[PDB]
Amino acid sequence: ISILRIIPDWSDRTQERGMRQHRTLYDHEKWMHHRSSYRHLRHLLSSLSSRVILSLIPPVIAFTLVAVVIASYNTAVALDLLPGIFPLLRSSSLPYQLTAPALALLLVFRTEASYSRFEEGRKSWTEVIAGANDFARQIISSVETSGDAQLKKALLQYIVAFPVALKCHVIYGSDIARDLQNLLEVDDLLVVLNSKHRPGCIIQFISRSLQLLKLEESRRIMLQSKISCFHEGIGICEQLIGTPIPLSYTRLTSRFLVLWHLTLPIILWDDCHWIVVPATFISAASLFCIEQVGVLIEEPFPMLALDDLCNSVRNNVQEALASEKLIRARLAAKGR
Amino acid sequence: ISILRIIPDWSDRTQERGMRQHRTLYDHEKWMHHRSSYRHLRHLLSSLSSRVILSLIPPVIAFTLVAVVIASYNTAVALDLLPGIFPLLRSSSLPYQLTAPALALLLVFRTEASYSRFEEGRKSWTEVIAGANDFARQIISSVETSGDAQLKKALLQYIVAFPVALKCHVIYGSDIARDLQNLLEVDDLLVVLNSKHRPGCIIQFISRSLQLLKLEESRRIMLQSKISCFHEGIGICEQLIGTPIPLSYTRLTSRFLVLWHLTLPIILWDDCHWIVVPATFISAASLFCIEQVGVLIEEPFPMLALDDLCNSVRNNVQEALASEKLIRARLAAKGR
Amino acid sequence: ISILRIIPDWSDRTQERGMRQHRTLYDHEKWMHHRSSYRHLRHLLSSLSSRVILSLIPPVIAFTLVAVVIASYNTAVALDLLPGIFPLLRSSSLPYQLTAPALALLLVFRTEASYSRFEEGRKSWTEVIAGANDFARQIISSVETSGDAQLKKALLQYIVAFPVALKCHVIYGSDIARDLQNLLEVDDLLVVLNSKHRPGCIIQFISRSLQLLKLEESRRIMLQSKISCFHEGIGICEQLIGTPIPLSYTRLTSRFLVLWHLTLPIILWDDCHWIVVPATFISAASLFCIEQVGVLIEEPFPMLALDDLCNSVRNNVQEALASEKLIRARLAAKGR
Amino acid sequence: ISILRIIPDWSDRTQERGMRQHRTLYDHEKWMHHRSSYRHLRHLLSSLSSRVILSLIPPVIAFTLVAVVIASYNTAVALDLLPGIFPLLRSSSLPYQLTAPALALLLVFRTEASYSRFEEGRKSWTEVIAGANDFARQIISSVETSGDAQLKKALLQYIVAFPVALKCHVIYGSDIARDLQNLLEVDDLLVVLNSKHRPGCIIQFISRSLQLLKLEESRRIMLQSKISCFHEGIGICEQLIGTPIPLSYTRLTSRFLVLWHLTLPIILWDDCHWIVVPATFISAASLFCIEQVGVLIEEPFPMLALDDLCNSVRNNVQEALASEKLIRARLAAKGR
Amino acid sequence: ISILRIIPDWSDRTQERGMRQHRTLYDHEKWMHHRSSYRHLRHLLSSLSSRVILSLIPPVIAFTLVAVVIASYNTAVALDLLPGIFPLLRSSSLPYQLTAPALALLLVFRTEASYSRFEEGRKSWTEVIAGANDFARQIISSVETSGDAQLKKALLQYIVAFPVALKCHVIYGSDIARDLQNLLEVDDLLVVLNSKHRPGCIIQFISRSLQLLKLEESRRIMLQSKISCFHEGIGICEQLIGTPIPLSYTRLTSRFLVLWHLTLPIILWDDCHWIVVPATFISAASLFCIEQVGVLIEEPFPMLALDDLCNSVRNNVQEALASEKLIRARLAAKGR
Repeated sequence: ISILRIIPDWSDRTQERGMRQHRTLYDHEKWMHHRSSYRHLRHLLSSLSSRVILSLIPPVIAFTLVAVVIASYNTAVALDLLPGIFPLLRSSSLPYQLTAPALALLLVFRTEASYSRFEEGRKSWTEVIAGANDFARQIISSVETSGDAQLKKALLQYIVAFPVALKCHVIYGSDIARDLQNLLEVDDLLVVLNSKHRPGCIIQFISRSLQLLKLEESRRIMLQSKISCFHEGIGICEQLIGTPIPLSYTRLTSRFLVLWHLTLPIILWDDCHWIVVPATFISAASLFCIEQVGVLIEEPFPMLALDDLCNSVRNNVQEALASEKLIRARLAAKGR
Repeated sequence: ISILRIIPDWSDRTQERGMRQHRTLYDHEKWMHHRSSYRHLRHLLSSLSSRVILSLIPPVIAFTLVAVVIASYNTAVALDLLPGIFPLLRSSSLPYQLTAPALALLLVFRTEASYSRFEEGRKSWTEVIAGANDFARQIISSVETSGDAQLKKALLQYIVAFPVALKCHVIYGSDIARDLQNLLEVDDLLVVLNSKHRPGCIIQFISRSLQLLKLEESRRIMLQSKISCFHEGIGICEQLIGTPIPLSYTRLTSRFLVLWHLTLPIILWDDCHWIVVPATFISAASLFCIEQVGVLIEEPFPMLALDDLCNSVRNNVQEALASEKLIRARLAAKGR
Repeated sequence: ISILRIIPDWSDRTQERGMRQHRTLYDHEKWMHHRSSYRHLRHLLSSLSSRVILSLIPPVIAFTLVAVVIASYNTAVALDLLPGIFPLLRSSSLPYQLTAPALALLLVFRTEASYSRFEEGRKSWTEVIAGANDFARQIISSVETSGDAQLKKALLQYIVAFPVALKCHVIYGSDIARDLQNLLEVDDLLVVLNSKHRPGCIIQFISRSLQLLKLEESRRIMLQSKISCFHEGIGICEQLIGTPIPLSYTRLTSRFLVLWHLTLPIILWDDCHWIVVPATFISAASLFCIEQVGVLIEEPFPMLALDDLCNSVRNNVQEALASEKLIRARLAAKGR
Repeated sequence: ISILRIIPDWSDRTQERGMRQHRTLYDHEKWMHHRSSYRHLRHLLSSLSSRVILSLIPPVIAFTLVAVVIASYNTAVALDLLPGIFPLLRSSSLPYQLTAPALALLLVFRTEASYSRFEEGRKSWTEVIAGANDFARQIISSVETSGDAQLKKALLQYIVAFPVALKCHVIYGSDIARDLQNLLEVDDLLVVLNSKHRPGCIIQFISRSLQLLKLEESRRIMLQSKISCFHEGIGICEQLIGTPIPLSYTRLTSRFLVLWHLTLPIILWDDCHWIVVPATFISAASLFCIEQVGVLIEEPFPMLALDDLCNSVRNNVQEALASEKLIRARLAAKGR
Repeated sequence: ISILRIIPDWSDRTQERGMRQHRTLYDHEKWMHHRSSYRHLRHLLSSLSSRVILSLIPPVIAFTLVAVVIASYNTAVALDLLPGIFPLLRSSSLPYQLTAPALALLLVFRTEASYSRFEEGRKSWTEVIAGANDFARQIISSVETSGDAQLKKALLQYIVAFPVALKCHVIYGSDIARDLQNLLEVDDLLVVLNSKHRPGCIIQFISRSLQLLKLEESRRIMLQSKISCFHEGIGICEQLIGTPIPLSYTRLTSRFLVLWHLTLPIILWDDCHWIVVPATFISAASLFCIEQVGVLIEEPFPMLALDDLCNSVRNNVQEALASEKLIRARLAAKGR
């Protein structure tokens, strides 16, 4: 049997297969294609290849089968085939015209709640990447002692490694031992691997490196006040992945949807007979789609493009280390 | 009599029994189950085991009984059994089709107001746990004097004890003497027990420990500027548990709901006769459910999973104290 | 005449009498009663004792009298009593079915605007009370010189007096000379009384006390950076009480309501005859109630429970001063 | 001709005449009058004296004339006066019953967008006035040297002058040479007058005054960190007056309104004949009014009462300078 | 063929041609014209010259052609021209009257999501320009050594160059080598040109200039704490241009729109015959317009007027450098 727990398992397999897809940062050409006139034709032709439509098949099939049974029973009562003790399963649409606004508002507000979490995650990552950039810039400008060349090089290696370590902590199946192969030294990477909380371990490396630096006390206090950003980022990411939206607030939306779609063929039979099947199909493909988008967007980190966000910090620190000698030579030639 | 103050007392007993339920942080597998295709069937089969549906029985029963009396009186006036001086209790639906949007918007906005408080509580806890982590990291990195080993150990014990003490202050029936058994020393725990404001007492311990530390004045000022986070967290939690949403804003929603559900059988009699009973049942189970979710989510701390949030800080400080010697040995071998 | 400026004056007298009502912080038992099943019956039986319903009588009576005149004129044109030159005052409901959403959205958005101001006031007070707590804690921990015992005692007296002084500034009829009797000394209270801006005067006392303290310059700069919170709190409270929501944004809502309720009997006459009186009554009691809640919640400080918020700071500083000797004795016994 | 560019010019003249109206801060009595029962009668009787209703005449007259032409043509086709080749200009209301929600939501959301800008401006001013108060308080408490009496007096004169200078920069026709007559000295005011950016010039005065003050370096750094508030305030005000809401987002609302009101008589003719004129009148007076309120509130500074906000800072600094000797004498008598 | 990929390519060419349009800051006269009575006539006459209407032709033409085919087939089935096996393609409007609210809310919420990004971009730029102003003011006031005249002049040149460099990074086709011709020296501009991340390079110049300045350590730490604003601004701009709104959240809106507009002639045929063509035209020109505005506003930087925002900082630093001697001479004459 196709409906006997086969469609829902295939839907889940495909949905989890689509979660681990490579994302890239938008540049200007992608934005041109996004704003283009062909966008509507594109989105149409891209369905049956998207997570949201492929994960929507079970509900829509279930609610179309119910409408076919309602229709085939009301059609059996008329032009009667069965004993006259069975009534027509029909009703008035007036009760559901006074409640449609409530269901519409509840679905749209739940989707907005989910988008809020998406935005929170994006901002948290924005502040982490900005802070890693600013800390690395300050370390390059501040650390000047010839005797602390070795520790500075290590100190800039642990900053670039922090966004990667945090990205491996919030993404289900990633290998931190492969992403940090070329960043950390062989002996420092084993200390990170033995730790249960890898980003916490890299923070401890950075904090201990800043103590052994022969800086003035004022400058050391200034430098070590930038670590608080990494703590805040770790916190926000852990809470966004640990603490979902209220389950009451979500089961409400689910229960209301199922009840509305079960009795919708009964209120619509009186005016459109046998047209309730496509009406139920369209209602189930629209209202359930709105809920599904919100469910997918809610743990936000699988759809954020963190690899290019980490690569940006890596590239920026490499560029800043390469451009040091030219800038120092240009600023040395001021009045001489 | 089942309706004579029996259902509302059983509903309250069950509702308060469900408030004190153990919550856990979501990991990745829980998120897989949450996003799955079987979610709708699950939420259906989980009803009659949830707070929101079990606390919804009194209103829905009350408003279905009213509809049965309206119906059984209108049915008595037709095919008359009674003197002809009694009129039919019927009306037009047109007045309620111009006001449905207002009730829908008012209910959904009240629920969003409640979710705002839920989010405020979650963020407050996020900042408290992040700050406890950051303070503990800085104390481990900064305190280096051999003569202050004893006070440092105590200083890290009062940081881990702060989130627990704050969690026992915002949760109705918890024993702080059992949660802090293995964290604080026997003599320091009695000073916390005799205090009316336990988190305030632990803050006073931390502040006094930071004065007796033989630190430089700049470093002491840097360290003691991290205590402000704990004050802010205490404040926000106390205000969220002390100051609810305006009672005007809540009694409005309640009064409007009761009035709409009392007269709903009268406006719906003219088109659906005797179908007003199930219509009233569905309207009362949907509109009252939306309000109930909002009432439950509004004091937010019973549904936040604070035990795993405190355990995280405990584990992190233990891991950081265990990994100190390896990190110091690795950073010592830079140029030697 | 009852309607000749008698009902509106009694309504105003009662409304202003209900503004000055004692509020208490919610504890856990109050929250139990709030979430209970009996809440709906309670809110019903509590009407005719609430500000919002007693201040709603004039509009609802005015709009019910209009409907009675419309009805008694349409009933006079039919079964004619009058010359045939007078037409029936009836219309179509179709124009008002395309505009109902706009009025619903405008009323609900105005109420949300008002709740935003309520939340702003609550947060402002949260930050003021948290800052007073944190400043007092730091003064207790930092000030250690035996020669500055007298000034420290005064310095902690002006912190506790600040929330009270600010509460008397934002509450219409309060006596600051009675609330500060037991807090300030007899000579310092006369300097506060002669000032036009009392919270500003207490801030000047705190700032001058921090200069005469024989502290190190770093520690004095740290201590006097906490006064900025009190300035910010004063600012926000003054702006919330001085600058209301745009009068355009409010007169719009009022004008739209009055116009909709004047012509509502004319559009509803064609389907429900003489049932327009109760329909007008219900519409005026619902739509006007939504607006009234928003008007009451808008200057937010009369409904915030500031006395218990100030008493909290008083109690906390007393408890911290009493627990000093035990904490110092416990921390002295670390390695000796 | 009254309609030939006469009504729109008179409307603009009156609208710009009403922009430059004196505003005062609300005290408690004004709040009593605002919350009163007579408010609805007041707002009614105040129309034909308000900006929003007087600037609404052109659109409402234009759309009522269109409805009169539609009606007088449909009435000419019936009881025919003209050749039978002209059809009746009638339609079905069903298309506009599925789109009314969209127009309602778009208008209300645009008005909320405008109120957001109003709130941004109010908060920006709140932070500027609070910061000017806090800077002035700190300068009074900190500057103690007898040799810097002359510069301190000037330093407090430039703080009070800053809110006035910023208010003259964001208000169209104000004279800064008259508002600063009694605040600045005759020679310092000419340097401000010759500058293109007056608030920027006063900031440069304050910054240069803080360098010539014989303060300790820590205290000078603390004092000059308060200037950043004035920069932030200048920025926010300039951006709010320079960068309006997207013109796409505004022309959409305008175009949709004009199209809906042009064809509204055609869809409403089929049920109400000749009643489309008042229906069009009411729709144009309600929907256009909602848009107009939003247009007026959008550059927010003409309706904020900045003169009383500046006068507050002036009064507070005068009061603090007058109360210095009493506070110093009271604090001197602590143990002596 | 006009419809064979000709209209969509011309629409895209025109749309991208309109993206690169010069924007200016609003002054007071522009605000007068914006609030004027003639605004509605203006917006009407300005269509067929706007991006949003010219990019709306393909969808509206496509959905009007569908309605013409539906109409010309239903008209062929009636007054039959074809074999009687073909049914009438008609339906009931009742299913779409219960779903209209959902589509309205989804479109308006997506447009609000886009406006949120517009506001984020505006605020980010506000903070960058304010910070550049404040840093430049502090450098002018602080740097006093005669031997560091040459480096100060350069230091003020790199601050003014930062907003320009950031503007060339977020705007598709701009020449940074032409915008910085008169700002930077010939040798310093080549170091900026060779860099992949130009704003990052200018930040490295500023940081290295602040190290070679013979300042006190406290003052150097104060000055170099202002660079963090430029990092935060770079971050926010890069994330706003790299990370768009969820594609699920956007393809949902597109798919729902296309499905609603394809079947709209079928539900509207039963009451308005052949009037479905203009109804489809109006629905497609309104609902698609709302979506298009949101798509255009979403990457926010092409419609922000950044050239006048950079020119403001340039002018302000020139004015502050010119007014230094007058202010110093005025403040020198205090007691002498």
